[PDB]
Amino acid sequence: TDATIKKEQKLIQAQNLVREFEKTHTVSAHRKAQKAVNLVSFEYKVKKMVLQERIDNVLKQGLVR
Amino acid sequence: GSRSTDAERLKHLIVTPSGAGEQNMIGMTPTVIAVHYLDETEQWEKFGLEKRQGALELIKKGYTQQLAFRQPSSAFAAFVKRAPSTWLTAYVVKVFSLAVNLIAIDSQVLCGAVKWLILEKQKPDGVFQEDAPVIHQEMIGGLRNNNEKDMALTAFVLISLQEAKDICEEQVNSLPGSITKAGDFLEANYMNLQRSYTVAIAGYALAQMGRLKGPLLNKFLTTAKDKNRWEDPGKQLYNVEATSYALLALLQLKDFDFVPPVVRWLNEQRYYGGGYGSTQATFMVFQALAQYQKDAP
Repeated sequence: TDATIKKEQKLIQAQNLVREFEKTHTVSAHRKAQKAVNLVSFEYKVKKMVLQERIDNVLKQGLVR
Repeated sequence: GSRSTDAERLKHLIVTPSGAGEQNMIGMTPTVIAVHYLDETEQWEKFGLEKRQGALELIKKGYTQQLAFRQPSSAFAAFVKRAPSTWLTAYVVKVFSLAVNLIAIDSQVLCGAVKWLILEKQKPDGVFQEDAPVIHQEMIGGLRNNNEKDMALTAFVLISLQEAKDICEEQVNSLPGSITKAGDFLEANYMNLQRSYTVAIAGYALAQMGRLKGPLLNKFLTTAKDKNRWEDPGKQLYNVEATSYALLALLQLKDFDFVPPVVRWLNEQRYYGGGYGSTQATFMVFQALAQYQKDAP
């Protein structure tokens, strides 16, 4: 069940970095947030989609450096 | 550091993927790696930040089209009823692993392929076997050679497994032991190697697991010609590919004393990828140089 903690942490990491992509719109941040999201377990299949969808949206807005 | 390879030399790498199971990956390779390389060396402002989104769409498009070739087993082949290729399934693993930074990539797709290779295609001694060679033999680079095939292929598949490890750790239980059994086979046979290409590729595989040392490291390093390249009589392209694997191994070793003549030889090849038969050289040279630009003091 350290494996519950891992999965829980991947989720926070992804939440945190996606929130931060939304803040800077950089290629650097995009890369962090996209990997983080792809790392989240199908266990959270739902919040994974919402974060991915959130990423795609920052991409629609456009990147800046 | 050395100067980054100029973005302008890379424009032609932004390519539509088309064709079937294999050729869709031939199309996906250059754009995947060109975005990887440009992102790392930060050339997007001075080249076209907005062309990046266009490349991202093309990559998304290759990924998507590639899923139309995913078999029930999680393996890949040119066509859904073709017997699945060990090399191709491992190569899709390699490319998608690098694309996790770029687009939505489904773990179950990627780890599913990983799991299938381990479960279906690994021998008890740790060798990986190809039971259904790809149609596009020009796309497998220096593996097309017939000698030292179990070592070249095993190192190739092992490299994919090592690049999928972070992504697949929690869902593929078999992965760490599969990595070790493959390492074991490579280590036991490394000293008998004759081909520079196999030495470079198995050397990168071994180094990633800290197994390239002692007499094996000495073998690796002294196979270089003039301390700057790994080459065999054959096509130049296999040598740019082998030298790029060897540079990744050096980087893994943090042997930054050996690195700069190897980077200078590659840069002086003016090899900008793309074209018939270029898949492995294109992916590997830009993976290697991006790693170099990321790592080297």
